[PDB]
Amino acid sequence: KFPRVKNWELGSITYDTLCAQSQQDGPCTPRRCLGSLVLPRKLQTRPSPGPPPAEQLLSQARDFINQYYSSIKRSGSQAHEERLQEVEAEVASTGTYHLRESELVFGAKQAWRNAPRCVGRIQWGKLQVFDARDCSSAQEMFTYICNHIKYATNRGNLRSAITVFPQRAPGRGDFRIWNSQLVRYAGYRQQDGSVRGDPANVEITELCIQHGWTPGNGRFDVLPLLLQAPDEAPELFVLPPELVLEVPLEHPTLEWFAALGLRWYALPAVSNMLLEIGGLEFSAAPFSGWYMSTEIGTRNLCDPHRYNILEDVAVCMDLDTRTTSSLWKDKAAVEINLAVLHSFQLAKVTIVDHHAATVSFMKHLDNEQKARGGCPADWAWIVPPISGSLTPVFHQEMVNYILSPAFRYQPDPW
Amino acid sequence: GPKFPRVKNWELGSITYDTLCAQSQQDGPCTPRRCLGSLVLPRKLQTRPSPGPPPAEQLLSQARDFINQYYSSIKRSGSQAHEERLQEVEAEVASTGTYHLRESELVFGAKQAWRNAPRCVGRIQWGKLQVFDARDCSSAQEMFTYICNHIKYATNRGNLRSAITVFPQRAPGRGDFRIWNSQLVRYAGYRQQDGSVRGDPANVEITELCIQHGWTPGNGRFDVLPLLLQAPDEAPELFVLPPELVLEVPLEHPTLEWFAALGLRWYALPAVSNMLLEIGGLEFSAAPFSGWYMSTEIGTRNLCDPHRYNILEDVAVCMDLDTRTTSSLWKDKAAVEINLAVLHSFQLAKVTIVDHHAATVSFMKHLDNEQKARGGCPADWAWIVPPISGSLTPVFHQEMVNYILSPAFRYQPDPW
Ligand code: HEM
Ligand code: HEM
Ligand SMILES: N=C(NCCC[C@H](N)C(=O)O)N[N+](=O)[O-]
Ligand SMILES: N=C(NCCC[C@H](N)C(=O)O)N[N+](=O)[O-]
Ligand SMILES: [Zn+2]
Repeated sequence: KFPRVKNWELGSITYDTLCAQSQQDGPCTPRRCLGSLVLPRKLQTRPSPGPPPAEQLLSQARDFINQYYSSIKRSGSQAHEERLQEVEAEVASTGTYHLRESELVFGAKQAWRNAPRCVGRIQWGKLQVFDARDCSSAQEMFTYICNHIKYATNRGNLRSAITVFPQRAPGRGDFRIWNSQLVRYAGYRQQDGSVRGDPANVEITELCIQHGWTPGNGRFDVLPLLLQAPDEAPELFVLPPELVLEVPLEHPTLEWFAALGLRWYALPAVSNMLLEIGGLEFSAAPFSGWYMSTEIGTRNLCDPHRYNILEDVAVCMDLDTRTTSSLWKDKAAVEINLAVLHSFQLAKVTIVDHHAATVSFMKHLDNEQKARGGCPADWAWIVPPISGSLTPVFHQEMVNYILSPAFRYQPDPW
Repeated sequence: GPKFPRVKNWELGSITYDTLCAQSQQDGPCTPRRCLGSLVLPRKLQTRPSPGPPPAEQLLSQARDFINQYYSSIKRSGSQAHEERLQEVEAEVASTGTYHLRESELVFGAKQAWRNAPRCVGRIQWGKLQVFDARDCSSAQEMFTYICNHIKYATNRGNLRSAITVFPQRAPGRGDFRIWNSQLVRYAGYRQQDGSVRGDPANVEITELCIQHGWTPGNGRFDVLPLLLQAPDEAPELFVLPPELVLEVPLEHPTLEWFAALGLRWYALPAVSNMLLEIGGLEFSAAPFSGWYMSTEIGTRNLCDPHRYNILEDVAVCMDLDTRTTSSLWKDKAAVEINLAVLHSFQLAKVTIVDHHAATVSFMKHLDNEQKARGGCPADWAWIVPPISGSLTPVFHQEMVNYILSPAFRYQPDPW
């Protein structure tokens, strides 16, 4: 029933009762655990050519509406009762319904709060929500996106934000941002399969070129955006350079580091995930906050399938790359992460290190235990890619489950 | 696609399907509603003491499954010998309520148990285990002799060899053979007046139990604990391991000359001794096993965990780092040097050890071998990925499926 949750560093115990509120199934079963899998095999967000089962939708809507009125301490009030009737009325006559801006703001904050893989949830209550449901063209999407970036960047003093475009509708195409993030570096396939730039963005870089983009030939060329309005081909838009803040990477004491010519953008803005609230689905809702240093210094720059700069830094450090036992990889990774933190701090751009971030998450777990009786969390994504057990979250048991409102993965539009 | 879990490796972009999980005969802690994969001790396998003899119907099915596994491994499934063995087991259980394994069945079962352990990253060595049969043991004193022989053979003066010693299985309404200590070699943990602990905080309870049973405690930070061995229906007996048999390694650093002055050290032989080995329904409550250490076990967990020796701050201070702010990455830097020291020192003393890079690379080979041999490999991601430099190793980028296969090693309640 209710799982016992233990923290092995402190010996403390809690019981997660919130998990009983989950209504959506994960990938695990008593026979085998699939918790380490990145994407679902079925829990996707299948096509929307037909109207979602009124019965199903209506139960999800009532539940969300109930959540909303409880949040404003007006449960069972007159407004609550009437809002429910409104929702009932709209679904029965049209097969769908619409949220009020206040409910949308509450829903977006709750989705972030419920995101099991996010370690920055202590900030969940501070989110600027831009209502972009009044959008009817790719060109208008571009304007909203540019305004999101300017606001979020704030000259280095990053502010969390999300822009919500029109919801999905039966039998009609979705509004979609093809890019995986608003700002990404190009990846050009060259010679013998090798790649100049970010290997993770090969497919999108090619699609952009296919749609008329004049490619560059550098390692850090910011990609243009491919925005798509319902049932229309995606359109190409180049982001004004002055809008895209970047940070030149240098090291506090290693004079030669800057000579590597490395850099990274200041704004992390996932733009290909789906936001679900009360049964309604928002296929284009880019969100952003600020980077945790390991995302850049460890994963983006050191992953074998990414920039893979470990060996270069090791050679410049004149380390012994002859054997694993010298821990040259470990030493290089630490300096690279140090350079990232040093550079962002020098450029006066917001960023948080993995120690500070995990400490804040533990506080978040405590806050949620008192407030809701639990907190859905995915251990493999919460524990940092380097120095895992050196952080507090490593020693904390976690229960993972799906709560709604939620952010979910969805098929690539092409 | 295939009606089995699809598993992806994000570094290579390759895919595999796990069909071996279909063989699982025991449920884990997860459900479609929520994942409990991160729990260290979810009340599942937990071999809680089940005194009164087990349901002849349950044991029989488990026994039949194991016998089928054994005959399959030697390619004689369905043979006359196979059907005769099945008859023998069913008859023995019918008259006595339990049954016994043949020598070769025990050897096969013990290796399979290791092969099946989801939390072990050193499984590429599973086929080379030395299995010591101690099922004739009849006293606590004899358990000590068997244990000392295990330590001598396994240690082999620095060139470690994997081994396991199996004592008598649990019997109908009779006391179990039990080793009270968590490992054959462990450092004492002494509770101080101010509330702190000198030594290893993880062993405070066992240390106090040893004292309660007549052990005269020391006062060091690295005192090797004595063994509390228990024979059927008897109070446990205390035995001190001869120092010459317990090989230890003083820690020093390759370039930081002052590290040696810290007086740190660790023992060479990791030997978990409180787990239960289950084979075909039969339960071996005392069956210690050992191989060799992966460097992060010592350098990262044992030495740097907050609830263990917790030496991070001391080393950072020696390196003159800024321990006042997280962004200086003082914890990360100290940890790296501590791990290098462990590797350097074991190499210097010629004691077998494997770094986390070499170990994870070998585990990837094991996964590839097992994909072909059994169609999958149960693995606990959180335990397989190392505690430092996680994504710098290949296993981090490999998805994994976790499930319970038998034979298996399971946790069991403390005897006290
Ligand atoms: C304020 C600073 C924030 C920090 C430091 C932060 C940090 C992180 C980290 C480290 C991850 C995992 C990244 C990876 O391994 O790819 C993550 C994932 C995630 N975060 Fe946060 N986050 C923040 C703000 C936000 C905001 C504003 C939202 C949404 C409104 C959000 C939603 C999520 C979601 C949905 C994921 C999972 C993405 C995926 O599945 O790939 N985060 N976050
Ligand atoms: C040959 C070298 C070996 C290496 C390098 C190795 C390494 C490891 C590591 C790193 C762990 C996790 C440690 C922890 O986080 O507490 C582990 C766990 C485990 N290993 Fe291996 N192992 C080896 C040999 C063995 C042998 C010989 C057996 C048994 C025949 C074995 C059975 C297990 C089991 C059952 C666990 C889980 C224990 C628990 O749940 O606490 N290992 N091993
Ligand atoms: N910090 C955030 N990260 C989302 C994923 C970014 C990705 N790891 C990368 O580009 O490295 N989100 N946020 O703050 O909104
Ligand atoms: N390597 C092994 N590890 C098992 C657990 C040992 C524990 N982490 C510690 O003492 O640090 N076993 N083995 O080799 O048999
Ligand atoms: Zn699970």
